[PDB]
Amino acid sequence: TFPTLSPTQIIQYIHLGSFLNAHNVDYIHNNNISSILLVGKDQCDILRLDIVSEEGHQLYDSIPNAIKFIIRSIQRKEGVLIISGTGVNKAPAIVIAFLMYYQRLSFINAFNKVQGLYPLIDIESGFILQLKLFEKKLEKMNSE
Repeated sequence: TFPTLSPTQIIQYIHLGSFLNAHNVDYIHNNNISSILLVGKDQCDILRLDIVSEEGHQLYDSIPNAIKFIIRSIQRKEGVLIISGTGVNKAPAIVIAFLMYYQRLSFINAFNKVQGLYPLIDIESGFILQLKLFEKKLEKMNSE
């Protein structure tokens, strides 16, 4: 029951959390987090992604804006905290998309890496499907 009160560090500068543990202000302070990515307090850098359902392509469409806000934070050498309401579905899908790009992982390998750091992962299948669409998009953009 205590783990729910803290975000999880995924790789350096990248933290995965919920509306709940976003309130862990000391965690934020001690990990130098200055950005928050809301998937779904006016003292931080904030970006909201407007994802309201698992159908269609709202998650896919929001991928390049998310990666950008995230890399902007890595560039400052500061933490970004990525959160959805329960922290279990939408926020982890975004973190997966990011690592696919940033560490050239396939969908499944980026999934497994996050899963092994964050056992509560439970992403709706429409989101998994959109992540696979992103996988294909990256393949084409990245061909010799």
